[PDB]
Amino acid sequence: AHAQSKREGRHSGYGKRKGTREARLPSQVVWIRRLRVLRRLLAKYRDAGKIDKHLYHVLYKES
Amino acid sequence: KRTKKVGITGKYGVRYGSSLRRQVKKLEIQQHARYDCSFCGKKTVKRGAAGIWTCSCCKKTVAGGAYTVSTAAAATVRSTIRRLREM
Amino acid sequence: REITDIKQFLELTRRADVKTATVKINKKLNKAGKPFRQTKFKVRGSSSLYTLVINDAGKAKKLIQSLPPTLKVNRL
Amino acid sequence: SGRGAPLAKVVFRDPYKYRLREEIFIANEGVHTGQFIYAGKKASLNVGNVLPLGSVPEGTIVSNVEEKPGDRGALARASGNYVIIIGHNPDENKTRVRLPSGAKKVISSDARGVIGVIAGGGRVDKPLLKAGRAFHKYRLKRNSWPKTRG
Amino acid sequence: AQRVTFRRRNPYNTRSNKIKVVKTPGGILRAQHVKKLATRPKCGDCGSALQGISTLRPRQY
Amino acid sequence: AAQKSFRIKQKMAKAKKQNRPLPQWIRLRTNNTIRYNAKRRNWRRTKMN
RNA sequence: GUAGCAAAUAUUCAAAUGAGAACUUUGAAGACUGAAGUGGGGAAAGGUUCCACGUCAACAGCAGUUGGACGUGGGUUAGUCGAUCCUAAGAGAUGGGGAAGCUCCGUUUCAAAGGCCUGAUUUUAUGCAGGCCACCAUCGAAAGGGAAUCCGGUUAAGAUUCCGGAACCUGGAUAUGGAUUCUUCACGGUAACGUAACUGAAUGUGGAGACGUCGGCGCGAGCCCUGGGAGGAGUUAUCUUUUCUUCUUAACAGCUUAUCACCCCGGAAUUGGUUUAUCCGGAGAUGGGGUCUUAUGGCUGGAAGAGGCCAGCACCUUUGCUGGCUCCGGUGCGCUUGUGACGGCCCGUGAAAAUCCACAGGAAGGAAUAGUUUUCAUGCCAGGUCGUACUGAUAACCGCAGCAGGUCUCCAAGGUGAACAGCCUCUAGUUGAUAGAAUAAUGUAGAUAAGGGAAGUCGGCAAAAUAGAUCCGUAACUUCGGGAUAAGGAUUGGCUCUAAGGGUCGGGUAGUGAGGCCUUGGUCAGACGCAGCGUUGUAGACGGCCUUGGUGGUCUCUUGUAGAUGCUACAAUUACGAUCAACUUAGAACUGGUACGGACAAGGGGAAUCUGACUGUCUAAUUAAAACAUAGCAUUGCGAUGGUCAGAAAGU
Repeated sequence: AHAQSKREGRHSGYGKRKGTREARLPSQVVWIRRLRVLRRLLAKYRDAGKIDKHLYHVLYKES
Repeated sequence: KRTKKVGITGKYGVRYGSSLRRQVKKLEIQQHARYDCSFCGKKTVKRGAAGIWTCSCCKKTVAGGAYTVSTAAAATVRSTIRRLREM
Repeated sequence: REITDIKQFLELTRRADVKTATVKINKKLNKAGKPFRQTKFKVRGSSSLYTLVINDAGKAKKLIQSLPPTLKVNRL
Repeated sequence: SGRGAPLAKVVFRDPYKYRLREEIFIANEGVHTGQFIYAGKKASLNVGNVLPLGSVPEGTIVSNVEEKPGDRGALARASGNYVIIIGHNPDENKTRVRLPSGAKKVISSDARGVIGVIAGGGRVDKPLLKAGRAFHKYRLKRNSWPKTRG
Repeated sequence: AQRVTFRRRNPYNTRSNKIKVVKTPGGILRAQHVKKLATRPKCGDCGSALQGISTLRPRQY
Repeated sequence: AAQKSFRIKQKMAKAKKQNRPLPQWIRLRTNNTIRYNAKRRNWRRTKMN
């Protein structure tokens, strides 16, 4: 009943949060999620032939 | 850039005094830099076990200074030996 | 244990260091195709146990009859 | 461990039986892996080579020198240290040498020595740092550490 | 919910006393002594491993 | 210690055999000064080795 | 008959037993430990305390029918677990040398310091030589190195040992199958390398044994949460497709399975590949194709007959018999844990030996009308000796004791929460610590206090206050790293929503010749079963296999259907759909006796001086400091026939 209540986004306010951001969800693991997402998109886009080698590389290093 | 002047010796916080932190830094940079594998040409020679400088990928270990691959005394001796070898 | 082959089984029966075999019948279901027999002829002798898995009652019949009279056979 | 100068394990042969008698040296600076070390009177004057002080010209920077001939190394054995062969005399074959301490000695001409400086030099010029560095330095040489004042 | 136990009187989590936990045919969770891993036979010249050669801890060959 | 030496097991075994009270037919005999077993030892009271 | 027998929250009702019950056994409540435990094993230590029966004089600071007590018995099963073996810091014979001597030094030394194999030759089995090889005892680890075992069941008490089933290893014997052999010691692949084998002495060489620590990352197993289904149990005045629980798969064998590394083709700058972490490439990248390690997984065998969860039937005892289900998922910064590739660190670079293998090498032997090979497949035999019970501690060990002390480790559930914190529960375990009554003083351990707020006092001692998280803000001084959570503020619940942040699949459309359902067209086995003594009369539902078209939009309609879950030809070219899935932070509304880190948990802060720079260390049991240490600095001795120091002596 609490696990369903926490899915719908209750019990998540400022007074139910005794850990820091970097403890609850480490900024590193957030960055790793995001980069692996952007890396695999640029991989799919270059192999599908949406972009070529030269745009891939500059947007790889900018990502 | 994060630290003004402290650089690598930021890991020693405020302890040990400015002048000792600068004196250790000058050599902490040298021992952790990469040098030119004079066999390979490639700029990667792994310092490992002070006095030993291995090549990253041609497996060739040279014997060097504690903090630099070739010291000023070892440059002088190699030059002077080359000089007085010719007789 | 090893699972062999067929063949080799007609020579395992006559290896002369084997005394005992076993018939195990496991009514097994293939994607609800229908419940078939699944017979297993196990040859105990000497340093290993040899399993022959047969999936039809026809060949089960045929080389149950082919199993030698110079052998003990424990059915279940 | 307890010594701040690399050791060059250098494989030689056995002239009399079929072996490879492996010998443990103190690597001179510029010595590298697979390179050929030459030990004897007729050996060339290159870094790493082991020739008697008599078979060498004046002004050479030698190391791992013998006090007596047949000693097998005694002098200038530590990090970044070397002997300078000052003088000579074939008449009563005894050569003058200047030791890392700045003392002038007179050794036999048959006493050997390795050419160049011993590697690992400048090891002392970095501050050791925060006690624990000293602790770990000593822990593999001897039990002469944290000295109480009498 | 179910916890496990050593089987060789050595109660010390050293090498040669490493426990993999296993569920058995008896529906029982039990610990078994996993042996030491085998480092690969390596080239007598370079540092790299020797390809086409079984690991098998010495005396296994 | 569960991993006893046999030299300790042999002595535990003799200490077990010795641990009994006086047989109550020796009190019947002639002149018999002996009353009870004086050298009786329990695992609680006094240890050995 | 006093002090006292008051810390570990806590006991209560009934029956039974018995002379006797607060204490024993059972039932029933109520509780606690709360998986860093009062759980389940072990180490050292103990030594029979283990378990059964009989029993209560002594002991269990009350009691006693109970017991770790008392009396008599029973009990510890190994080729695979250890010891045994190897070496480590070391301890130590020997040769020798010292010493009046007890003995001391040294362990490779100023030593003549025995072992190894092939046939020989068959003198009831003894002499050869192929010849080789030698700085050389022994002891030293029940946590280091290490040949090999797993599952189920079993006892009053043992079991990785007993039983049943399956393996495996080492030591030795041997005979078949295989493989090799027309000059005989295998072939294949360009190659990395492969295959069931596929000669190989001396000697040499190399590998494994064989190793730090930490931080993130990938993978695996176990657990945790979770879905559908097949069972049982609980709740049911009302509600609940739901609360709980079973649905498991060992060693071992197979076929397969990968990061890494490597190989062939190829020749890159318009510099590309690429990690969370920036490394890599003309000593050859990307890309295309391959090779291997088998850790690890999958499937199979083990192995369902086992174990589990059931139902029906009886059975005097004591046992049963019969049948059924044991299936298919999903998920992740989860927890433990093994691990792979990396990376930070060092004036620290993180054992050795036994043991085993491989190669280099070419000694020696060996053929075809009979012989090679035991690194493979099968077959045969043997595996000794000792330990093995039990506690491992608020009652089995040490502390005079059944002592609030001390004593080394392993496994580890749910919820809240950052969390192995505190608080609550499940499994499992206890409910033991002399009790009854009454609630004076004084105590001990908890608390609260109007107003004032250190006036108390040697001194703010003791307590109070502060506290989590999010946003705002943050001074002097500084060795520019800090100070810093400075200071000083503001917000936090419930509920209903809104927003953002992903994985996989599709590529997005019409025109033939060739392949899901429905016969059709041809077509290949026939499994099984009825009734009598393998036999003969004998049911027979059908298992496989191919190639013809037609059925989503819809004229056809009071209205349709089966499969888009349908491999061929010329193609028109975007920012988009279907689908499954966690929790993170924002944002808004609504609402309450302005409450919300609601319990638990949890900084007081500031301005100065003295002093020691810092972290670290000691007066075990009155002193933790400004004392010791420390890095830094300085001085002094010494180049070995030496310096400082040891020894009675010495070939120390």
